[PDB]
Amino acid sequence: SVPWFPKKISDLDHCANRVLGFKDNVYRKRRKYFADLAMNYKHGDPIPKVEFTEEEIKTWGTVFQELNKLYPTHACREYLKNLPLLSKYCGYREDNIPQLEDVSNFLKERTGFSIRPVAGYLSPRDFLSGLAFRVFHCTQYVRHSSDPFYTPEPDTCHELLGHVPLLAEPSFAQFSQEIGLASLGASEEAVQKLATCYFFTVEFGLCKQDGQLRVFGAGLLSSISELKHALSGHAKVKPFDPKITCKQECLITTFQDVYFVSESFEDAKEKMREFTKTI
Ligand SMILES: CCn1c(=O)[nH]c(=O)c2c1nc(Cc1cn3c(n1)CCCC3)n2CC1CCC1
Ligand SMILES: [Fe+3]
Repeated sequence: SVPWFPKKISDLDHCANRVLGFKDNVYRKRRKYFADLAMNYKHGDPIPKVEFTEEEIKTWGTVFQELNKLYPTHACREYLKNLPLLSKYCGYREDNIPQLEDVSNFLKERTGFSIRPVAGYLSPRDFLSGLAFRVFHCTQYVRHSSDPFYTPEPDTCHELLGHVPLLAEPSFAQFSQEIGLASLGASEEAVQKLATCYFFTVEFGLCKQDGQLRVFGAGLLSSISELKHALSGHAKVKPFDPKITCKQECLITTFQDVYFVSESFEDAKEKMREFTKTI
């Protein structure tokens, strides 16, 4: 039988709370403040605005300044076009952490996408289900200040700088939504291939633009070291093709062993369409 899946945008209430400086208990207190905020959030709520600490803003600022040096030569065209929009409209500054609420309202206007806070990792099914309603489950906390440039888990710096500028792009938002739509009620096996295709496009994808390799994966756009690595000569690069890409292991603790190149967002979407027919 078909497993449960959300039928309307507020149905994400019943799956977004199904969550699946590490010896710093002060940081842990701060982290669970953020966790409770997301757990208590219900669809329709304004996303709670947070007063980030001076330490957190400094971390964001250290991440922001270094990444902005790399984006002109590394990030895809669409990313470069929307990032200034977010600076004008959502307060993307070195000295200010944008609020999820403001970014959510900006995205609703540009592509209909919206943000919902999440405490931690959901199942691939639950996480991809939000995309079907143009809802991106986003973390709200800031990484630990001892290491601004590496984080084991994604934080709001990764969401705001990695994911958000592409969610503002209609062609990308369509692609993302169709990943989630295909996932709704699909088999566990089918969810796992869709999540892997998501991983190697939304999170770690490359694209070719005017003969040049550029990055659009959010996990690259928020990682100073892997961003440079991906466009270096050290990187194994293969064409995006869902039937092989879905067989690739998604690495979490290291650099990816391979990065997949899409011809364009429209082309990755068409390839996804053919692939979901067969699954
Ligand atoms: C499709 C896989 N997947 C999943 O199965 N359940 C999730 O909940 C999830 C997720 N993928 C993300 C987004 C994500 C994960 N990573 C990055 N972005 C960039 C750095 C590498 C790891 N999430 C939600 C966030 C996890 C904290 C909430
Ligand atoms: Fe991500």
